[PDB]
Amino acid sequence: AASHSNVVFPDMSGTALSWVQKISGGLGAFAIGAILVLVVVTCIGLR
Amino acid sequence: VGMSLLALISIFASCYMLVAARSKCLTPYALTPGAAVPWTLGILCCAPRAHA
Repeated sequence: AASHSNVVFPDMSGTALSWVQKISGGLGAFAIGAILVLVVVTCIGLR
Repeated sequence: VGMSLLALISIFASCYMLVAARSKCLTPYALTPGAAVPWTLGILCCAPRAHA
């Protein structure tokens, strides 16, 4: 019989989670940069 | 309660200064003219929250 509680979900900093962390962060920064660019664009249009 | 009350008062004071600075720096630009340097000098100087 198995001698381990059947817990399979990995933990952050793992290779599998690190890669999604890497990809997720890059997209978030890209989205954040777009947000900042749009905010500045709408900004300079108002005042 | 004392620490929380002090924390709020400083926040309220800080918010109070920010609005006052907005009034002092926004009134001169907006007396006769509508002209506020479209966020080039609206950010560095004071609150650019003027509608314009």
